[PDB]
Amino acid sequence: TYKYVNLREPSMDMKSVTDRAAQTLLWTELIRGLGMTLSYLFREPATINYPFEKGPLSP
Amino acid sequence: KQDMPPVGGYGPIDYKRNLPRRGLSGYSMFAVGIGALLFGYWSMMKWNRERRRLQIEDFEARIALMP
Repeated sequence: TYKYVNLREPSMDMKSVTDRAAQTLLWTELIRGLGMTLSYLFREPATINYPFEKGPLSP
Repeated sequence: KQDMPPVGGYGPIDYKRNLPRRGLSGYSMFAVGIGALLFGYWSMMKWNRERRRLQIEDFEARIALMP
């Protein structure tokens, strides 16, 4: 069937521009999003120590 | 006879796409910016004027001697 993605007209009123004005000017974007999704560093590194450890196979 | 298809136990996982964790929007921002900015200016005039008081004190010792 259908789906129309990335197809949405803007708000264009008094208050909702302040959500798009604080975004560009003071960067509430790009740090709450992209500075937190990188860190996300505390997870365990899933590395195989190849001369000692070995991975799975199949019969 | 030992084939796969299980009787039950299913989800699924979503095809959904959403994480609107906002986030102090809509005039709540620009409010913590301005007040903390003038707070830094409020920290002035109690230090520069205070150092200005010591600045005349520093020049005082120069003028009192030197005859």
